[PDB]
Amino acid sequence: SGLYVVHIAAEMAPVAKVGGLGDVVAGLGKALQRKGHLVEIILPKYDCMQYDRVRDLRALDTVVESYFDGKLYKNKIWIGTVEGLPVHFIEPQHPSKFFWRGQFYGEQDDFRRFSYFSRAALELLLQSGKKPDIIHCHDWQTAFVAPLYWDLYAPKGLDSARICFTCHNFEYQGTASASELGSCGLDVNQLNRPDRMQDHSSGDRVNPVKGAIIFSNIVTTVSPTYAQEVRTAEGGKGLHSTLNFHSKKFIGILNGIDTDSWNPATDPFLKAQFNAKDLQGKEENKHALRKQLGLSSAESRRPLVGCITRLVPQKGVHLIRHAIYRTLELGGQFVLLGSSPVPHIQREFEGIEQQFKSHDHVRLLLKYDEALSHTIYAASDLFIIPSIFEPCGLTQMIAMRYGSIPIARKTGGLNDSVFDIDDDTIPTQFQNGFTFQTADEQGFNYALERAFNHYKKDEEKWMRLVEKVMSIDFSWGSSATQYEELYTRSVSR
Ligand SMILES: C[C@H]1O[C@H](O[C@H]2[C@H](O)[C@@H](O)[C@@H](O[C@H]3[C@H](O)[C@@H](O)[C@@H](O)O[C@@H]3CO)O[C@@H]2CO)[C@H](O)[C@@H](O)[C@@H]1N[C@H]1C=C(CO)[C@@H](O)[C@H](O)[C@H]1O
Ligand SMILES: Nc1ncnc2c1ncn2[C@@H]1O[C@H](COP(=O)(O)OP(=O)(O)O)[C@@H](O)[C@H]1O
Ligand SMILES: OC[C@H]1O[C@H](O[C@H]2[C@H](O)[C@@H](O)[C@@H](O)O[C@@H]2CO)[C@H](O)[C@@H](O)[C@@H]1O
Repeated sequence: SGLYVVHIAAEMAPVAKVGGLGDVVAGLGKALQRKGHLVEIILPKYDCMQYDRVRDLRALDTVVESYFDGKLYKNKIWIGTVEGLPVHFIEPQHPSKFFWRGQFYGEQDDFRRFSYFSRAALELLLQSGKKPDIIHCHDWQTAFVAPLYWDLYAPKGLDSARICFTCHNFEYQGTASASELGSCGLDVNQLNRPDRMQDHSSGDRVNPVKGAIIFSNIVTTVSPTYAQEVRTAEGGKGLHSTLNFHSKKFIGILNGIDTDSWNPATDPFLKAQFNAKDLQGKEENKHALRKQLGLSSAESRRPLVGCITRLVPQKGVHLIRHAIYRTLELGGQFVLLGSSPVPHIQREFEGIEQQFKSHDHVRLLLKYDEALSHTIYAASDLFIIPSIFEPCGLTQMIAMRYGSIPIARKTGGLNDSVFDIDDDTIPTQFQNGFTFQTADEQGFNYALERAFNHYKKDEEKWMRLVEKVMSIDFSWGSSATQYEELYTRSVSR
């Protein structure tokens, strides 16, 4: 009655996490495991992995030889249990030291790093005689699995599985010169054709995500609205034509969040616990965070605006910058937790931070910090996501789970999860926050103004909004069932 489902990905929360992809792999993984499926995950063994939620971590005695550049290479296989999921971590013994770089992403040879991993992952499956019903791969890094499976593993004895591919951001396609596709074992001449993996915008380049759209039996992305956006020329980023052709098997499914990990009632990272029925502990976290950061608590009813994000153009960094000053102008406080891989963006925020070193109302925390994010979601009254585009976004869901009311731009997943309380056309049950259309200060200001007005003018009306938003189901229940139905329908076919 239950499927055997393997997920191959570059991330899994909390052990190897950069953003939402890692969150999703774990969250969907666990939801599927509750539904009775044998779920297993295959990751790289990064040197920079987070050890502390890994149980029973051990190196197996079986070495697994894997192909790359015409030679076979040794891989140490590790197993462990990460939040009840079985995980296989691949440690390559290739002289280039692919997962020994101090970093998850951003090396000059990422293409080689993750195409190797993709090959070795399938090799691990073959060599253990595993016969999965579903192999689910994620983003460009493991897009290589789809053509690899069909070209080299279905005709070697591994022909049990259907392939599912999720793209969590179609911006990242993994494009490179065609020469580089041959490293993992794929036939360049066969696959560098317009009906296969040749890029949309060049002749001697290949496109991993395009290959995964073509070769997979199921293709998803992470919200219904984003799925529509990427079918248009302007949002598709070259791939719109391919997605329109293969539309029958392409569907957008709104991510959930892991509501066991993200739960104010049992969150171990918090000072005080709380829930929809008792917000006592929310005010206590607001006070604790102020005290930890050196923000003023002299006034009651000063709204704390939080923002937790990677600082990259996608997230509307000019609007985030503006929001700091506007929040302050409007008589609120602001806490930013974020860092940028882009130095000019890091430098711009570093300047703002110094400006507010020990200010009573503004603190900027320019770093990745898990513990702190928990207390920021808990403490904050308002949470901003003014994204230029957003495939899904999880932070707005986590914020609402912790009672913080979102202010979001109407785009991609935010359009499917955030609904303005002042728009009459929206049914009352969905209304949970504040939105704006245009990506400029004027648009953002009107949403922020209304949110500050609502917070200040009627405390008990506001408290109902918090209660209501905290009672919304953000779990994977609903969306895990949609993935399950795609899996079963493909297996039967
Ligand atoms: C958070 C984000 O993580 C992943 O994105 C990473 C890329 O996959 C990496 O390759 C790397 O991007 C570099 C490019 O490859 C390189 O060519 C150059 O353009 O520089 C880039 C930046 O160094 O780094 C990216 C992260 O910085 C993942 O693929 C992406 O999907 C993730 N974000 C989405 C995930 C979810 C979860 O479903 C959605 O909710 C969010 O809306 C997405 O934003
Ligand atoms: N600076 C940071 N410190 C701690 N957690 C962060 C930071 N930036 C982002 N996160 C976390 O990463 C995840 C972001 O996922 P998502 O909203 O899908 O955006 P993206 O995938 O583009 O980063 C959330 O769990 C969020 O709390
Ligand atoms: O090999 C070329 C071919 O690969 C994929 O074909 C799969 C197909 O998707 C599965 O349903 C099943 O029939 O196995 C096939 C492997 O040969 C792509 O789907 C197809 O478009 C591509 O050209």
